Amino acid sequence: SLGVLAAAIAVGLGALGAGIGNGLIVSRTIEGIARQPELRPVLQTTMFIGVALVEALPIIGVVFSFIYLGR
Amino acid sequence: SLGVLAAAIAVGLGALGAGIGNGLIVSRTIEGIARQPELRPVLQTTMFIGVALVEALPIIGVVFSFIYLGR
Amino acid sequence: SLGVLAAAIAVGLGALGAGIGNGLIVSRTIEGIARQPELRPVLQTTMFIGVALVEALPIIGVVFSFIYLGR
Amino acid sequence: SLGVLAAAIAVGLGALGAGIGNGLIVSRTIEGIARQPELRPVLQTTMFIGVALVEALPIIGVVFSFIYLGR
Amino acid sequence: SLGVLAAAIAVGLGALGAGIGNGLIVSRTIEGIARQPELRPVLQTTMFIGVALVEALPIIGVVFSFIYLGR
Amino acid sequence: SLGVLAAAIAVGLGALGAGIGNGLIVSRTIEGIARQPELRPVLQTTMFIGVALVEALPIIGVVFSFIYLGR
Amino acid sequence: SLGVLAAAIAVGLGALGAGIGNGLIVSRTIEGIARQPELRPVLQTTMFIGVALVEALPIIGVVFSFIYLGR
Amino acid sequence: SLGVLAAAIAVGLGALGAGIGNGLIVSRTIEGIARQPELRPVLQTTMFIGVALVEALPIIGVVFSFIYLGR
Amino acid sequence: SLGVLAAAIAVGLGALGAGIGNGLIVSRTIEGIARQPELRPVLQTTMFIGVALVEALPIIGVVFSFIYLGR
Amino acid sequence: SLGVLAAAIAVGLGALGAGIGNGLIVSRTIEGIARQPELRPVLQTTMFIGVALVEALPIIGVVFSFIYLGR
Amino acid sequence: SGGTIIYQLLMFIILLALLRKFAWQPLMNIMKQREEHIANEID
Amino acid sequence: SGGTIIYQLLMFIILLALLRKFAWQPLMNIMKQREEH
Amino acid sequence: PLVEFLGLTFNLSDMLMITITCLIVFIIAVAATRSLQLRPTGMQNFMEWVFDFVRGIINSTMDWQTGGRFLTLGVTLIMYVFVANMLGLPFSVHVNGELWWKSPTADATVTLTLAVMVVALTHYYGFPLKIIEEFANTLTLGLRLFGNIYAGEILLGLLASLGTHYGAAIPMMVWQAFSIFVGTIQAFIFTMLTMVYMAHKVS
Repeated sequence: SLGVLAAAIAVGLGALGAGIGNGLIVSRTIEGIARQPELRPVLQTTMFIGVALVEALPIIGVVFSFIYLGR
Repeated sequence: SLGVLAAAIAVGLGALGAGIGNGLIVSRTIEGIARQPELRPVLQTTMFIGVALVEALPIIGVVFSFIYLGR
Repeated sequence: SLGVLAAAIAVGLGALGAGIGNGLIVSRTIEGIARQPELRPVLQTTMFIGVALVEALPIIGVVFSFIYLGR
Repeated sequence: SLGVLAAAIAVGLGALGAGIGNGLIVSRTIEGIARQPELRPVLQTTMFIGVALVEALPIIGVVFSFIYLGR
Repeated sequence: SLGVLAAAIAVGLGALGAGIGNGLIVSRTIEGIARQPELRPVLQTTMFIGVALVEALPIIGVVFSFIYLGR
Repeated sequence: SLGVLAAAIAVGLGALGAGIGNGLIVSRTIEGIARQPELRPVLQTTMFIGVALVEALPIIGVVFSFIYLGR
Repeated sequence: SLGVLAAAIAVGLGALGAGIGNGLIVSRTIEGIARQPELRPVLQTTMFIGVALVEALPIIGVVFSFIYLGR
Repeated sequence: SLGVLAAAIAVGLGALGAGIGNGLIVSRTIEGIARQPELRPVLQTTMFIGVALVEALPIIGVVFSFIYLGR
Repeated sequence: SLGVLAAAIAVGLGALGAGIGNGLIVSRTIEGIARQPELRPVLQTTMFIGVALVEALPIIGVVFSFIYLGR
Repeated sequence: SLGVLAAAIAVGLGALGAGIGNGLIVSRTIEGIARQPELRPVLQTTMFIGVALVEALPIIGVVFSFIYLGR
Repeated sequence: SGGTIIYQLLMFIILLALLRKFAWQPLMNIMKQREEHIANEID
Repeated sequence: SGGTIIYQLLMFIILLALLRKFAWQPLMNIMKQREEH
Repeated sequence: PLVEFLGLTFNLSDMLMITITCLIVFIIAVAATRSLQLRPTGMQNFMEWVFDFVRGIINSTMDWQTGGRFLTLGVTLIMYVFVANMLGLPFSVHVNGELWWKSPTADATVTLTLAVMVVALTHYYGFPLKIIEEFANTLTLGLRLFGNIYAGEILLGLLASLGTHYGAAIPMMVWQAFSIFVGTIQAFIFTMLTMVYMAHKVS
């Protein structure tokens, strides 16, 4: 009964956290490449490393949402 | 019963996260193109891939809300 | 029974996300046209494609809240 | 019976998102006014079309809230 | 029934949105007076019409809160 | 009964919104009189009218919470 | 019955709003006395009247929480 | 019988407010000691009294949560 | 029955807090290495140090959520 | 039954507050050691006492979470 | 016998194979850089 | 919980002293010898 | 997956994992420290690199004269926590009993007693608000390492069961590379925060 609501709020708060974190890091890397345009590959590689390290815990939230849906 | 409330709270939190994150990215890239307007294609490709990430985690949030509505 | 409250939280969270996103975008473009005044058309075109780009997922959240209200 | 709660939270979330978005755009458009006076008409025209953008979704929200209260 | 807490959560979210928006715009009027204290009339008149804009949708929300409390 | 929950919620969100708005206006006037201290009385007086303006509506929410506690 | 968590949501939202606003005020007053140290007494006196002005409304929220708990 | 939920939301919201307030104060004071080192003791004392304020409201929140769980 | 969405809000708020903290840290690291490329090894080192510190206390919420699902 | 959810919101809000506070502190000390890299220990010790504060109030929250769990 | 043991151990082995194709070139060059640096510091 | 805490505390003290004596006080001696060299 | 204890007092499987990680750390230490060579190569340069890395961390936190003592505690602490985090990933076997040989750090009692052992050492070498901050940093260090290993252990296990029961190689591959990353980052933050509190109480 409550498992589908549990699953949904878990994946929703994971989406909110990943969206805010990715928005912050991508916005600062595009103002960084707007500040110095010859630093673009280093900035975007560290940005993708940041995408992985802000979406670490929402992705585990997604599979725990599948656990919550299964129960 | 609770499945429609689940699907809608998943879509709502994904929309709020995508809205804040994409607002940060698009806002900083138009102020970056306000600083140096000769960097239009680089800023547009980087904002498009950043928005692709910030949207694409609530995209799988939305399709998980569809399979929540099915249950 | 809960479908109306579901559609309500969906439209409301999509509205809050679109409000914060469009606030960020229009705020930074208004300081951008406050800085370089002759960049107004490029900044407005990128601002409107950003506004549509950030309200893409809230309006599909609204048109999914309609079938949430139905189902 | 919960349609009144549904409509009320729809109006409230629309008001909160519209308040944050209008606060951002009005706040740094008066920053743009305070930095230089001569661009007051173009800053105010972009201001009011930004008010239209950040309030439009909110307006839709309150109309759909009356639809929800009618349900 | 629960229309009383419906009306109250409408009042509360309208108060939160109006508080954040008014705080942002009047704070940056202070920052603009600190940058340049000789445009206080135009800064305060654009401040008060921005206050009207941010306050408008919560006042509409609170009069609908009155129509929500009754039902 | 649940009107106690209504009134408390209105009181709480009014306090949260007034706290964030008053924090923004006072913090930016600290910075404003910190950079140019010879201007201090006029910007602190318009800070106080901004304070009354940002906490006008949470006091209205307090009065409506008395109404809701009475109901 | 539910007056105890009514009292508690009142105290909790008042504490959250007081924490955010007071953190903003104190953070701006220490960066103000950091960038120019000679105005420490002036900035501390206006900081203390600002924090009294912020926490005026959560303290009456706490005494309203007392009369909610008594209900 | 909801006093445990009462005390726990009170402690949780007080912890969230104290965390954000302390984060703002400590972050701006390490930026203050970073831009100039020679008055780190002047910065630290005002930082600790700000931490004392922004936690002294959630400390009385925690004590009131104890008397909530007692009832 | 209630422990499932208990565990779900626990892991969801943990994911939200870790996403915001990771976003702030990583965004400031990449803008700092955008300021100068000569210190990107020490800034990546303290980046991963910071990511561990902000992803540490939400994961104790994750494992405590598993404890909550156990009971 | 509800003590599980009480412990869960307590640890979730404590995790959110500690994540945002630690994120702010370590973010601004990244930019602090990026502006002036010879100030690494004097930034680092103040960073760790700030981490101690912003964790130590959610740490006593999560210590209280187990007695919330038992009841 | 359980099935998870050989399954995740086989994918740990193929993950070490991918990390061998990807990763023996950086860290051996870091160790060679340290060795050549300290050899130039000694000789 | 369990009661392994005194077990691995005493085993960590034993392992620490044993390791240091049998491996790394000689490694620190090699480091100090090449620093003086 | 229950707590399999042959003796009522203490967990048997945790003691087995502590013994196997102590023996593997001791044999890699004596394999890296076989003989004396003034020109470093092979694994002795790796052990000297870890040794100077720990030393660098000590030099970041404190004066070299005060913190020179801690170097041989710190290097065995970082290598011990390093191998203790990476043991849970390859095998994690399930037997017909409750559970056997997962990893030591996934047990909460192991990590909390290792953290309180760290803080007992930095009290040994070295007013209510200070002591509640002390107990706060003990339990947040132990819960830090315990949670950030135990969540990954459960996820890897879940992935293993999803694969075996019914195509899903690359999600657990990406997670397992991220998990050895989490293991080395948690070992480094554990020994670095250890040296931070050591420097805070010594000088």
